[PDB]
Amino acid sequence: ILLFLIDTSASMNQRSHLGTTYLDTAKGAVETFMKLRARDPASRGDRYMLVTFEEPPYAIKAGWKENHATFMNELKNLQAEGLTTLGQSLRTAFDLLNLNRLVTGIDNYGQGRNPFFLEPAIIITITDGSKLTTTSGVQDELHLPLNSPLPGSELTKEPFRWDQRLFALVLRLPGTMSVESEQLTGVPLDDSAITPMCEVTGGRSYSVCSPRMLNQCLESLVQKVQSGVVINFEKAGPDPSPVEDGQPDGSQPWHSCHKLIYVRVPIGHWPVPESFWPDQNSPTLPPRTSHPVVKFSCTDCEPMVIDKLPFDKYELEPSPLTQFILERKSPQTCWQVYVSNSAKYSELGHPFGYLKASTALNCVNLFVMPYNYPVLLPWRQSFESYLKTMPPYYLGPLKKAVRMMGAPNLIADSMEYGLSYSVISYLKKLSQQAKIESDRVIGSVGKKVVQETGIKVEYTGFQVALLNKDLKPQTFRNAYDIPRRNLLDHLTRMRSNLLKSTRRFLKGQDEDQVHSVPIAQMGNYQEYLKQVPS
Amino acid sequence: NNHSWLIIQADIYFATNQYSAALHYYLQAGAVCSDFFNKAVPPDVYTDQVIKRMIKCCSLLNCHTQVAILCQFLREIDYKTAFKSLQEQNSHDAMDSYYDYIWDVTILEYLTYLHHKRGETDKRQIAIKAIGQTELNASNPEEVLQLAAQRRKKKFLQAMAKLYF
Repeated sequence: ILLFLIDTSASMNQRSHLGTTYLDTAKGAVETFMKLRARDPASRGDRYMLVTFEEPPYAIKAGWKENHATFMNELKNLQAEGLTTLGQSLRTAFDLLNLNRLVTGIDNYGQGRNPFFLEPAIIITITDGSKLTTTSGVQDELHLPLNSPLPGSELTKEPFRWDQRLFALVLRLPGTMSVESEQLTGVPLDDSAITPMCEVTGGRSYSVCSPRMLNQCLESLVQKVQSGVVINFEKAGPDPSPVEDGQPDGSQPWHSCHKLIYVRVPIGHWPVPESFWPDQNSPTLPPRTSHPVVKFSCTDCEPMVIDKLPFDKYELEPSPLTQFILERKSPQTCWQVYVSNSAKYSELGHPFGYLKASTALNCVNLFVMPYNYPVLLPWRQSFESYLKTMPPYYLGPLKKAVRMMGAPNLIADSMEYGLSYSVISYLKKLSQQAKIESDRVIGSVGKKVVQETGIKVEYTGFQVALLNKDLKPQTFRNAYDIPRRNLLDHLTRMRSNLLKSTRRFLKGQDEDQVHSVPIAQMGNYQEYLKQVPS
Repeated sequence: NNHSWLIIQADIYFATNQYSAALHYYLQAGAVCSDFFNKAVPPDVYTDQVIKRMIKCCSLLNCHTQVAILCQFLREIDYKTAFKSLQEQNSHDAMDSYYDYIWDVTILEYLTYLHHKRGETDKRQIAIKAIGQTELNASNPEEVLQLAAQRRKKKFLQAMAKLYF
């Protein structure tokens, strides 16, 4: 799923050095991105959406239940007229991407946080350089407005989601020559108000300066689409305890890269449950975070973990692997990882996995382990006392693995909270109704706005008409659509047309055809008694 | 031939609710300091306060496009008053004939949005054509935008001097 955000604002009317405006260059770049992505044999399941800088009823051009034909037709007729309302457009796009999330089961907020339930989405937000306006002045903060929150959105406290990356294109093409071609293989950043918003999600922001640089950035962007598993790392709290082959001193601490969870839907178990201590009676649930604040500690702690535990291959995208490569990729050794923010009743973090590398030393495998592996792996009334340290709802998925061996547990203590189940079906129904109402009025514009609003300065109610583009005057049916110049000739033409008594008469003077004239479409409505047997 | 005394006279006229004579004497001082606006006006003759007083004079004189053009002579363009003036519908300054003096992309974008909102396609097309110029692109190396801005300043100041007195 790819949602292209093209502003089509009035500031996108300035002409480049090639002769076309920035909007035409953006549309051409989108078309070349389409034809480049079509090369990879994986573009048979994705869906394209379009978002412009227009009113909430008119911002979306093609959303759910819209094929490629209507999407291309809407992107073709894009007009650059309006202000640069970036915040409202980003909010509308994020709400559109989060319409079918509370109904299928993604981010249920009650049963862990399953990383194998993915809904990838990439935003391009092709906008102008700077100087965004909000009908009052020029702002320099880019704060997303919060006026009408969706039902069930206060449990994340952030507009974007687990898998929602945000790339940006500014299209800073000069007007005279664009002769800046010193650095060949180098794509700098835009350094604008959208740069922090993009970096928070996990995607960079390109700075287009030349058509060659545009082609380079488009060819570099097609290689950044996969399953979205974005997790945040922190150096705390080990004081860079990497004393293995050298001495530490770094910027590879707050790594917020993605992870490629390739399927073999995705197959996996043992998710990151949450970051708080869930109580048995809690009417209000604390809001989750889109990026989990999980921290790693550099300790050997028996990296050899061999068992019949179901295996996972959530591949990690190499972005800050320099710190690992400095220590020879940690051969035959790993380092634990633990989620912060009160992972248990009374403690600060519980190691639930590690980041052991592969034998090929190519990337990090991201070995996800159970909540507390070094205890259950090595019954004398031990498991009954051990199952009290883990979160309650967490007994859900692990028991499935126990199904591979037997079934000692039951549904006696399989209860998260009596108040968490309530006020959940109503929120899901409200979200479904909102998604249906949004998908219903998605393409039907029905503007019907043509007036001059004649002010005084039949009274207080007059309004002069405006020039209608698609008027289609009926010359043979309506007599008012016949001007004075070609009146007598048109009169004789109408007379001859009425006195001819032909078959299948029409009221159009000369209606040649539409913009498209297909050969197969016209040849299908015919009959040819021939087969060419010879 | 003294810019200081002309500025003092213009300020005195502005204090007595005389805006036309204030603009007259302001343009007179501008023609005294710089030779008929052929060169850039000195920063001490036309300060921020003088340009703000010119904007105040042109605002109450039913000249809103002139206000929007004058809001670009400041060190920092005040878009609030420009958008407040361009929103009026009782201008007396040939709105469609002063769009060539605007070299700011934000003001032209706001003009295009206002013309599209009110269904004024004739002026909306003029605004878009003014945006699609090669001189102003908001991406030049600043050696071209400054020259075009100075040329438009000279042209607008000479037109305003031909208008008054």
